[PDB]
Amino acid sequence: VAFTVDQMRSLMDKVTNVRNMSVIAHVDHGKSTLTDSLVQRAGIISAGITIKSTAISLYSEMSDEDVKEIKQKTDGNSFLINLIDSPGHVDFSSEVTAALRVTDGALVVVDTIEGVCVQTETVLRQALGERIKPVVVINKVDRALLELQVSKEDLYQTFARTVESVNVIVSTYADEVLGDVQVYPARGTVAFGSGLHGWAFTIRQFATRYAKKFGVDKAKMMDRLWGDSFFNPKTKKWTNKDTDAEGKPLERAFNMFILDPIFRLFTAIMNFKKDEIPVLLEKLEIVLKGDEKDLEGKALLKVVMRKFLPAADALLEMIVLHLPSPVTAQAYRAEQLYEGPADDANCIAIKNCDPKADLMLYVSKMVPTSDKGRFYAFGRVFAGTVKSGQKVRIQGPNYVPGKKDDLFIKAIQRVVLMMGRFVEPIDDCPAGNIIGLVGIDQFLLKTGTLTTSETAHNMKVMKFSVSPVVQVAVEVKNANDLPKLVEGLKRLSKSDPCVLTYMSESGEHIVAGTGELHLEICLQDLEHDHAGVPLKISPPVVAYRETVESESSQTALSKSPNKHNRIYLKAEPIDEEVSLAIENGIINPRDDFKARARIMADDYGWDVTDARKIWCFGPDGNGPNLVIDQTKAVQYLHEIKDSVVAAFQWATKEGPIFGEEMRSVRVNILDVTLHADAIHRGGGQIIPTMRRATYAGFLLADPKIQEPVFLVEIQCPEQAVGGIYSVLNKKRGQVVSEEQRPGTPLFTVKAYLPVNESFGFTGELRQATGGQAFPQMVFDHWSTLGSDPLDPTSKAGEIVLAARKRHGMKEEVPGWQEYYDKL
Amino acid sequence: EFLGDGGDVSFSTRGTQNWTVERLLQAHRQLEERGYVFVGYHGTFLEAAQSIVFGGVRARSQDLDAIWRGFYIAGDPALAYGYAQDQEPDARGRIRNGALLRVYVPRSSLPGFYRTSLTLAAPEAAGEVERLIGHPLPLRLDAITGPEEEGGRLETILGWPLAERTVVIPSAIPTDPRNVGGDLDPSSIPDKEQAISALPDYASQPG
Ligand SMILES: CN(C)CC(=O)Nc1ccc2[nH]c(=O)c3ccccc3c2c1
Repeated sequence: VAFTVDQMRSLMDKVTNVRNMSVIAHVDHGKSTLTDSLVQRAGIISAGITIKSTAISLYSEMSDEDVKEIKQKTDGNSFLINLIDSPGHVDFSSEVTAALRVTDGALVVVDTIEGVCVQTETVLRQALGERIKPVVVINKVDRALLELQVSKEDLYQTFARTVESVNVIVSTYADEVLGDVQVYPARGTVAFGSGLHGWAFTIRQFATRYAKKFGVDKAKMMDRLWGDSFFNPKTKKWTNKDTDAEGKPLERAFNMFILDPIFRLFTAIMNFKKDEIPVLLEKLEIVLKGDEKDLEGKALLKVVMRKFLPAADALLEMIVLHLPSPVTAQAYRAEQLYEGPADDANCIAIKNCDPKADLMLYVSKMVPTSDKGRFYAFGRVFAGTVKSGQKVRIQGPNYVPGKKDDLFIKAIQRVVLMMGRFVEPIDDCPAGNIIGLVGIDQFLLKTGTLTTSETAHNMKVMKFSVSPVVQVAVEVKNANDLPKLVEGLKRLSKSDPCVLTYMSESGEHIVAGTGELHLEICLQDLEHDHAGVPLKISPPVVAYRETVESESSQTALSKSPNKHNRIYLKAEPIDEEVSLAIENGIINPRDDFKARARIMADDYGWDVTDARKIWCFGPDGNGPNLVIDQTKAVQYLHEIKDSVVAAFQWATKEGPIFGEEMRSVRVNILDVTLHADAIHRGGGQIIPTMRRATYAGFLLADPKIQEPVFLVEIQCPEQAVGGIYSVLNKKRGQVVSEEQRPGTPLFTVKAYLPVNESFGFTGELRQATGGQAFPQMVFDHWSTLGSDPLDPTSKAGEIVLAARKRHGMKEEVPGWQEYYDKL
Repeated sequence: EFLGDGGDVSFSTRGTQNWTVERLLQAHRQLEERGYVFVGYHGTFLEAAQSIVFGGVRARSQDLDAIWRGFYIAGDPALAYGYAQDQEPDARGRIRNGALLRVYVPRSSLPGFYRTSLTLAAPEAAGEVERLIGHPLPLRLDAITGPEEEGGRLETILGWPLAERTVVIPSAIPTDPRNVGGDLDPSSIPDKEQAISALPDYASQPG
């Protein structure tokens, strides 16, 4: 239905009547199909900016009678359901947790024949870890009848085992505090049906029907519809034994009043017995509407079943009557989501979902919009109320109430509703809802916390990283479409914050991502959408870094082509601390040279003199490398600065060991000799000189290369934890810590995994831990290899040689003499 | 077409596309067969390189009052090498490498190539060059070869008329994309190119 901003807003005020959930299900189990059905049924539409569908709004109403069956404070008969989107494959670990972390309920879809598959089993565990209440649905029942032609009782036993498997998981991993959260068909928290045909039901639905034909308060009618309850046709009595006085068998209630009606329509219709179909239909009060009347076979059944048991409503019934509101859940989920004092003024505000308290808005992800290459923040308001124009404190990943690091006190440009693909402006939004924000893109990379309390900690952060550690070269197989590639690359980088596209000096087009899969996906979407033009992709490669271990053996020197200008310099190492400081905004390029100097001098042991002479950082004008002007009385020096800097940008972007980026490299310009006339001191002249000197210096300062390393966090049952250490030991992995979740048998191992050793990691971990393991890995740090990159047989040199060959460069590494003056 | 055969030739920072030593050899042999001779190397930028090989060398708005106007080249690729690179930065700040060109003139012009020991800029140069060529500068259908500067390597200045009659093709000597500013490395010159790189013997006395 269509709603106005007011209606929506009004609906968002009754949080007790809101439901934040997700759909946990394997894609091959009608995940997409079932979800649609809810959209095609209760999808909310508003009465020119498009976005990437992240959440769908659903509306549903119920009778004052139904509202009562809700064992949780409510108000009104209207309900707002937020269907938050989930990934297709489990490998997307990090974003699976993202969706879950903002939901309270969950619609777990299980298959009739196959039951609970491994994958779904795993995600369900994670959901339980976030304290999500599950509600089950056994889909694909049709496949049971049509294919297996199973009997009423065998199909029953099936569901039984299935529901049993699920609860084995639910009880083993749900928190004791939460209380019994197992699903029980008799209690209306398990629906059965078929997404294909579009039907589904709950014991509670047939119980409201058979409700009076027997003189029963449905409470006991649905209680009988499952388990061991029988109705003797003859005695016309309800018994609790599968046999009558003599010993003859008795059909269970479920098989009698539920499975039988359905089983006949199937048998009637699929056998084309036109004499029965009409009779059978009228009895169930199923009125075909003109055109549908002529249908027969699947076509018909498909239409009958829809009018009979509308799949959409069965699911929408469970969502409202059993899934917790953003009020019930936050009371027991707050502590877990706040990384501050469980009694902190905010943590409390979280529990009480108080719209009056200081803001506590959680940003789960940044979504691409049409309005430029801008991104809108997607999240949930756990406390207080967010409103357009309101200025907020944007607390990033590294923030800590104590310091001022990673903070951005800005103003929220606009608040909008994530109506799937379209956004709808709204003044404010009280705690308990999923909302969208406009104007944070340049403050939050992906995840983050927005507050108002100056003493507010961040909420359970989700480690993400923007460090390009894997990349490839893209080429067009048919040269004609080249411009179409030049466009999609620009298009791709615009859709994702963490992908990167650029051109190397060699003129190649590069695509770099967060990991093997992340890039993998990026590449598909490029050859299929953004460019849709056939491409030649190069094999995966790990990005390294070129660095120095000491000060240049001796002064490095180079002169321009003119032979009139000279640059004298030396290179020296930068402390990992400083580099990190630079990487983490502490030491900033845009800062006041004086303030910045004070910092480096004080907190990092740098001579305030040198620090005040910083000429630039690099690459990209902000990398962890510096050029320090230690010259003394060099006339015209400033007239060559831009050139010097420019050169430094290229020198640091592609070093001399093998084209990789420099890291933690210090360049001190010792002396300079310049032609008196500017004409001869142009860029064409200085730029190459500095570049060469730098290289020389570099090669003289004892060269070394760094390799990136991941920090992988793994969830896994004590039983399978074996496979973990197993694979970690064949990848040079380093265990950092292993803990257990108090109650359950769920260990959580954390270790370091060398990026250049992580190719196909998930695939191998799969086999190893019987698929019970759930990975979560992010870039952690750069490791300086010990071996000499210059020695071909060494370990680093091996990397270098291969890389060099790959790039078609001279197999050997240039000695410093090649860049030093040819004197 | 003097480029031998084997697919479109282009100039990249990456290297000259489609130009093996073998092809060079064929091109050179066939230029001789039509009566052309190699007179020197000419380094310059990729864009430029392209214009000279497909469109030929052409003067364009020279300073008529500039008496040494012409097309400079060199017998020694190393000296040519130096000019194989952008002379200024691109907007971003990149100075990319260029390419070495091999210059050939119709054998029929050799009668106008002269040599001297004076350094072309020197006061005497002017007069002595003119003495050798039979007319006042600039050079026209003639060429002068002499020290780039005292003790330096030798450069050659074909007059604009002669230069417009040249035929230039790519060299098998690559420029280094990762060392723009370095001096040509003697070992990167192919031996086979060395074989076909002798220079004609220029006259030291007027005609
Ligand atoms: C001002 N520019 C259009 C270019 C210029 O004045 N000269 C230029 C441009 C390219 C040149 N290339 C050479 O190989 C060469 C060899 C010996 C002596 C000079 C050159 C040479 C000279």
